[PDB]
This record gives sequence, structure tokens and C-alpha cells, in this order.
Amino acid sequence: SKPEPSTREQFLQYAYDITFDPDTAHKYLRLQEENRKVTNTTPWEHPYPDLPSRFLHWRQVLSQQSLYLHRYYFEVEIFGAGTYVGLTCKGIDRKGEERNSCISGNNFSWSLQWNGKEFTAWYSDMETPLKAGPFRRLGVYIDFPGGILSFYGVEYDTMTLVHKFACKFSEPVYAAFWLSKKENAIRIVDLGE
Ligand SMILES: [Cl-]
Repeated sequence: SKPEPSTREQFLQYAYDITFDPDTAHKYLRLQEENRKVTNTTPWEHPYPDLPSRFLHWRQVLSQQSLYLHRYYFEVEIFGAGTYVGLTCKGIDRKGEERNSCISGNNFSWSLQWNGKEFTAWYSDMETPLKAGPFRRLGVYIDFPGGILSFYGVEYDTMTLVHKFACKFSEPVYAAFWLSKKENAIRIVDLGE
């Protein structure tokens, strides 16, 4: 196993293309920019086909890509109180009304919330208030073999650690996004250039 990354340049060696999966998106979420932008447009709903994959209650969407057995890095730009960014497993219950169907409410999902005043780390209904931020751009690092999920505030070439989770990774994971409030928006940064 390599040295852990330190500089933005080192994280960018693990740059991985993420896109939102329209088959998962809650109807109150609009996808744009070739599935690299998601907005909560409540009360404007979008005519997605009914699918078993689609979230019913929670305003969530997953990545098309799964992450399994390597190191990965992607950046997102986030806007609005009530956004969560994290990881989950395919088995997350898409139709569930309970918090076990949201990415802050079960033992196989890990997430970072911006609540309007602070960042908060979530795992299985347990919350950890955090000091760092706010930051409009986050870097999300997944070391699948090393059982690490870490979030950084990115400003120019500076990276400020927001939180580092220790994760017991077994299954493939998906990036997971929850836009709980009207006008919440998340863009996947094109790290291509
Ligand atoms: Cl919601």
C-alpha cells in the first residue's frame, strides 16, 4: 500500500469520474449537465419512470459508479442548508419511509451534512458536530482497502480536513447525495481539466 495522499496533486492521482444515476433520483431532484448537476426543485417534480431503484421518501440520488478495492477522489460543489454527501450500499431501501433508508440513518452508510450553521458527520443516527468550514467545494477521498472516507474543504490548491471516517468496507459502495431543502444543489467537478 502506497503512502497516503497529502497535497491536492497527490489526491488528484486518484481522480475518478462520478455521475448521478437518474434511475435512483427522487422526483423533486433535477439532473443537468450530463448528470453532473443535481438541484432540489420542489415543488417542480420531474417525470422519471417508476422503477424499483428510485427513492420514494428521501430526496436522494446515487452515483452510477460503484467503488471497490482501490483509492478514489472526486470533488463536488455544494449549495444550501440540508445537503448530505457520503457513501452507501446497493441494498439501501429505496421505498423506505424510516431513517434507515437515509444516508445518516444506518450502519452501511456514512455522510457529511451542511446544516446551515456547521458541518456534521453522520453514521447510523450518531452525529458529530465539526468545527471546519463552511466550504463551497469538498474533496471526497475513499480508500476502499484502507477502510477510509475523508472530506476536505478545497480552496485553490489548499485542502482542509473536515472529517475522516473509519469504515468497515465489504460490499461495493456508491457515492450518495441527499438534498433535503428546496434550491439545494450539488455539482460534480470535471477534474478532467
Ligand atoms: Cl428528504
